[PDB]
Amino acid sequence: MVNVAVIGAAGGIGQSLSLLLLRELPFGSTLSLYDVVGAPGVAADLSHIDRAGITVKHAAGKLPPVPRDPALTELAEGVDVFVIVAGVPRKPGMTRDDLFNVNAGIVMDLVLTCASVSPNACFCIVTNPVNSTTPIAAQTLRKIGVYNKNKLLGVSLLDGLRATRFINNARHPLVVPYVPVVGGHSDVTIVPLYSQIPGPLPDESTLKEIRKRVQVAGTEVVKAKAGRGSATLSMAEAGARFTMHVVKALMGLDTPMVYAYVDTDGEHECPFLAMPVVLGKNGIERRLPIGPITTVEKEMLEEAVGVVKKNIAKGETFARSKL
Amino acid sequence: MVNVAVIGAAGGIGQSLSLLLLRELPFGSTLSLYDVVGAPGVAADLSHIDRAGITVKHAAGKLPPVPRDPALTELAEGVDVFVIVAGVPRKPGMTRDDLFNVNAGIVMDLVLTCASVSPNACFCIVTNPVNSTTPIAAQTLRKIGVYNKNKLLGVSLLDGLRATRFINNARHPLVVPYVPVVGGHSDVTIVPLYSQIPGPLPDESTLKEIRKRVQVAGTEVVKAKAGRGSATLSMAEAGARFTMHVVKALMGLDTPMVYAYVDTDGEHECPFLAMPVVLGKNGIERRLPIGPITTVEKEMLEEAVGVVKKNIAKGETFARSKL
Amino acid sequence: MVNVAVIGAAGGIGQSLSLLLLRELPFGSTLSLYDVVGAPGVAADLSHIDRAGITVKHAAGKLPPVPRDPALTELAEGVDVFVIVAGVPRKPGMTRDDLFNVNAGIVMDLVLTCASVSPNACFCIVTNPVNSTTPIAAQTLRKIGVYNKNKLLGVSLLDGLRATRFINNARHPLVVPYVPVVGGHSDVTIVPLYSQIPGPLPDESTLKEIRKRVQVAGTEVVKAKAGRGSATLSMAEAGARFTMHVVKALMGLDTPMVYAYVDTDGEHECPFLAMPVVLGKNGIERRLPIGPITTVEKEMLEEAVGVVKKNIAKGETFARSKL
Amino acid sequence: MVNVAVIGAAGGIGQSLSLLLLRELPFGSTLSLYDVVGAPGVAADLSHIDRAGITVKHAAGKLPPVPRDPALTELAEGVDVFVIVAGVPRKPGMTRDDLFNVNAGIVMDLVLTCASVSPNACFCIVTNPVNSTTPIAAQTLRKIGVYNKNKLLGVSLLDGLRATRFINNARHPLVVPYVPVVGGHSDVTIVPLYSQIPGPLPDESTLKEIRKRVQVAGTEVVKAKAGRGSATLSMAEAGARFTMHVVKALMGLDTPMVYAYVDTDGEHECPFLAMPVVLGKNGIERRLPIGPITTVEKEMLEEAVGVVKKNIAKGETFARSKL
Amino acid sequence: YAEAQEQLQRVQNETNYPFEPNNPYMYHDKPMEEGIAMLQLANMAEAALAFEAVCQKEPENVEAWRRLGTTQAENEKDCLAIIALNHARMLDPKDIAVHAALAVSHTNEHNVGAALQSLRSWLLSSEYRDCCTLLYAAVEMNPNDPQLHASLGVLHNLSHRFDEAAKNFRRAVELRPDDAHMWNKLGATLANGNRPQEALEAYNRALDINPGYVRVMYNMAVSYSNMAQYPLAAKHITRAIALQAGGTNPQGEGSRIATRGLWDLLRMTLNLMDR
Repeated sequence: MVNVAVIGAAGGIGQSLSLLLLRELPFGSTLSLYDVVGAPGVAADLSHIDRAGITVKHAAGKLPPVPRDPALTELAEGVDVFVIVAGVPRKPGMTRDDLFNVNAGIVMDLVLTCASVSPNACFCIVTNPVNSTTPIAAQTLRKIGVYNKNKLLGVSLLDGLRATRFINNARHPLVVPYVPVVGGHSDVTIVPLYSQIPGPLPDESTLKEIRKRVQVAGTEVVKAKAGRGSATLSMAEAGARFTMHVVKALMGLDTPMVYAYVDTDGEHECPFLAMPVVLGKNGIERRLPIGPITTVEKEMLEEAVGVVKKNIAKGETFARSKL
Repeated sequence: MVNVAVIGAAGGIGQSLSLLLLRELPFGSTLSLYDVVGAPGVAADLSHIDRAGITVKHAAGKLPPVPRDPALTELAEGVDVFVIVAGVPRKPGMTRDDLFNVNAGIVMDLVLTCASVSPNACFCIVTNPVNSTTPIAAQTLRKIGVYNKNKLLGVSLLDGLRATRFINNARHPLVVPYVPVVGGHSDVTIVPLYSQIPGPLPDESTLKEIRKRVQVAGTEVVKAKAGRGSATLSMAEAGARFTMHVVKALMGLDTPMVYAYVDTDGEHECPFLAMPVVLGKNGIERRLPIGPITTVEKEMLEEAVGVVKKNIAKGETFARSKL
Repeated sequence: MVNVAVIGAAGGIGQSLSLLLLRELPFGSTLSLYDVVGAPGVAADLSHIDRAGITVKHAAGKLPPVPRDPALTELAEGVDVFVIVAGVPRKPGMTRDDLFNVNAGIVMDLVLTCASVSPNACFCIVTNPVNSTTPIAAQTLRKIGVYNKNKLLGVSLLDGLRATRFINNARHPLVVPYVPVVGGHSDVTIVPLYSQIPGPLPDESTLKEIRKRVQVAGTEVVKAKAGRGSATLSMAEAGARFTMHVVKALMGLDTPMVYAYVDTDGEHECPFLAMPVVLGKNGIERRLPIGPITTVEKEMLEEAVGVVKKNIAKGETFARSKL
Repeated sequence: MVNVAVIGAAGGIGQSLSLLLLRELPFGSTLSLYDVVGAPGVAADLSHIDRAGITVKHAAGKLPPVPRDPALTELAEGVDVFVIVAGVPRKPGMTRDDLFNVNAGIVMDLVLTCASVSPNACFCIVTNPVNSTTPIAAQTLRKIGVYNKNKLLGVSLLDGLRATRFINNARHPLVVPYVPVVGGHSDVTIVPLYSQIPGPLPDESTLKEIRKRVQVAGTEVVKAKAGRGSATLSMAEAGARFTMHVVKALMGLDTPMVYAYVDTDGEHECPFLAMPVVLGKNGIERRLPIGPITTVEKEMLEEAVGVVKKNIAKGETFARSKL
Repeated sequence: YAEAQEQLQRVQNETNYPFEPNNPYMYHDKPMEEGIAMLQLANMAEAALAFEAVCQKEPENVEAWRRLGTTQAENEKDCLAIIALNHARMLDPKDIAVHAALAVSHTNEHNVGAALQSLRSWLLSSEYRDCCTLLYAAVEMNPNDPQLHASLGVLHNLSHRFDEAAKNFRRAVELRPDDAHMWNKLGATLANGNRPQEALEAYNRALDINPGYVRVMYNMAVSYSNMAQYPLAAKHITRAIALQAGGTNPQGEGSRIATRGLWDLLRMTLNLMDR
């Protein structure tokens, strides 16, 4: 039995994520939708589906988002997995780094409210930036006195999905399940490991072009959308797949191997990285080493650590200003 | 290999339907997308999930709607299944009489340009006024000269998904896969045949209450949404599933029995009704009799057929009016 | 976590059953094997198939078969589901008395030995003389003193398979997943129900011919194989599916409704009969009534009731001879 | 569409493989059975299964074998895939010199009879001496004047299944789907490739033990069964999976990557080796290179190459003394 | 010809055995004496033609039928046989030679089947279990019997028992070391059993009884092709083709579908030689 809950299931991501997640949850499961506005409508949409063994429960929580919303405290009484999705549109007439300042407080107070009563629950972060909000969530958890490095995962499966599709188009009719991607989840902080999969790889120039194409990925969709919104039909897929993996590992029906932005715990010079791990009945079980690395790929995974160090420092110096 | 095309895949229901469709199509497909506004943005957002073996095509919109759009014709090449989902939100603003004039005129333009390039293709109509839009589509097809009676269907599954969910919630340990619902799709044109399912059916008062609930449940979503929108997610799975059946009946790997708003060639005096059929490679193969009906449901069936008579009469009155 | 143990997995029936079972069991399960001869060879051969989580364990008995074999009591610790397959082929006739007697003795010994260790288990008898072997198992369980009427399920599904196959062959292209069958499992003791399925049933004389064929199809197989052997591949399919149903009912992943030879408490006059039931987390949870039938089926039901009365009367008639 | 013919489906590697293929074959595809004895007894057994859309055809033969049996000449019309599984078992008997001759006397006839009526048909060899018997089939095809190197494969997936079962037990924090295997099908010929899998490996002192146990595998099963048979249950599973792969590739619903035992076609000398290839609509499409090789595996590869050269020579000249 | 006209389809209406053209032997005066004399002092190719010529006159010539089948076995032609020997057996079922020579012809085509019945008929004048049982019969009685002692090897060869077949031949070989036939059997078992080099010498000596036993030198070619020296096989099969037939204006070839067998070997040889 599980009680997976989606926090912020009324935006452009929660609506599709809930629909994808409902159709694949096992028998005798439970959903829990929450948002400041629009929660009853989404609860009414999903209550008219013939799936047997799924129970839908919802709660909405006042306008002027109050600090610590009494409604959210009630919908936290047995939840086993928390999916943090509640963010904010970028106001496409606005740009720059004026997104970090506003989403950080939302992440802090939502995480604090959820974890104040259900400490033994995995937390998945979907809001951007992930590598700057995951240390914020870690600081928030450490503030209240309860923490567990195993049950704290940051979703980064989108880059792996994007890289897997890009190489299958250049090696038809030969396909591969997945492609290893490490580093971070922002611009130049990601590095694909194309030299760890079976099959004869193409020449160097095409590989470099593909590597660069994966890096500049979050901006082509915006350009194709004419400055009206960001990609939301693939983030929902990635989040649903990651949540399914976590739930299956928790129930005991699988022991998958994933790539998640997690704490290295002294296995690397950086305090947070996208190392490959294996899940289990208690979250992360082992932290596999990265392995052999091509010479040309060494400089990329030396600029990535440099930039992610600054990102983590900026994200972690924000906690001292608040609290 | 098949070619599924979605017309109007940019609204609230078009995106979810496309996302659900590009997860179950058989290996080898040419899923297409088209809308006047928002086509390229949604096009370059699904072409990032790997799903090896599927090619995504799309067209571009134009100025404020122009009849017989040149871009639609180009995408209207060899295609087996056409899904018509474009339209206008139904319940927001009420105006039941006015809204028909808003939606019908769209269909009258969509079918004409979509056809005449792919005459031998199915038409799964999804627009909300199902009762009075299939006759319009039939009248439009008659004018061109191709009216294959076995290749024109009106989706209706939704009112069974509701009946199945409601019944299984009472009789608890017992679960029935599907429940027959006949009549139409309007408020009073829907009657469920609860006497054709196996099990200890409940009392007559509870049965009457459940029958009333399925005839009014389409307004609960609007009342919970404060009239801003309507049911989007629940209707996004009723169609995307039903269309799949057609493919599994057209590609030659299944022969299922479905309920659809079909043309009654003979049988009842009513030209159109929701009666069980058997799909096949060429379309409709066998049209089973309705079957035994208890005494109580006979009056409901008579009232439903009386109302759908006037509904069809109105349907074949705007088509005659044209301008 | 399940520990399905099969007894007698070395003959014609059981070698295929183990192979079919060890390709669908849930992750983390555990299989078991036991037979007088060939069990080590079956275990050492089935352990070379890649299936993570599934573990294979086996034990072998002594050639001079001793009642209450020590090697079996070691395999009876922490077992959930016991399925009995052991038997002595068919022989080229030789009258049914001796074959029935030896089968009854084997069933008595195996059931006593298995139930003397783990009481709160489930027994899923498969031996061919079901109508008389099932009451034997019930009487032995009562003699032990841990009898529970909700955990004893004589497998009766091959009749449903045959009836569905015949209906699908004679009513193309209509497909019905299952067809209710009542009575016992022998010659005339079977009574299929053809009036409780959706569809225009073909005729009356042809329907009676189909009834006769489904009644006497057992002898057809043994006549096709000259005069040696029995139906092995077909009978191995009806056991694996039933075992899967029971396992997924116990594990909480489903609550299916099936037809099985049960220990009806009240309702029908027969002490033992095959009527529809629903399997919960603790075996049978609710017993459904037979439902309305036709008079022509009513006469067959009365004759089947008489034959069932005779069979079980004799079954506890000779079982008391041990005391 | 798609017709599969199992030749010799009356043994232990027969009926079981047929049963496995029955419940996994795509809808709308037939299945053919042939054997000199017991074929009607299997046809009358597999026709009582509720699977829809599958039809069974069978043929028998005179107990004294006769070249070019008339029944095969008629049953082999319209067949798309042939599974040559007949022949004497892997019984120890006398040394390998006589078993190879006995099976060569059988394959020569059962290929000559089948290839005369249906030339364009895939062939799957699952017999004995698969290093010696594949060149015999190639020579038999070359005689009649029709031979396509892209439609002749040797089913050597059992070694891969065994290899990806021992590394998942000693190294069991992780699970991997498959491991590369090269060489052939013999004792000192199979070469596992453990240097092309994700994750760290144990010390070299254990890897050599794993490789030796992979090579010497069937002898332990033979010893466990004394002398009354061999391993058949674990070999029918690999054949069914390979046949399903070939069927899916032929239909067009997959382009999988399989290793098999196929012609090298002037790429690595020793023109019959087990190297990875990719299937397709018209059989083999691309032959991939072996890949990087550890310096400890080159010696094993060269010894295997020499042994396979000798075996190829011995098998490509099986003639007769006439007398 | 005047009246010598057809007679070919006339004798063919029941006996499907083709007679082929270019058989001038048939009308010199009486070809029987030259046909029978050709065996001792010449080859065994035109002897079959003379036997056919003397046989076509009337179907009551038991000697012609019992000798034509035996002659059409040496020159690799084991497809024109079988039917002729069956027709000869129809004329007389108590004959000893036709039954004995009919088993060597049903084992080359791997017919099994009627071979056991023919062996049983020869001796009296599960199928395998019954046949082997009655076969034992004179397990010792008439030990010095050449034919009975040699029949054991033929019984073993149809059950892949090349181990004891050679063993009983070894006693049968030395009992009557005059006829080449018994010696050829001695070779075959050896070849058909990972033992090539131990029989080739016999293949040479056998040739001194009658230089022409196409079967022995064909087996030589097979054995050496299986024993390295992949060429040589060609430089024996080429002369095999020549000595097989064609010395009398291709003998009036006609169909010659069976001859294919030989020609086939050439290919499998050339190919393995990359040619």
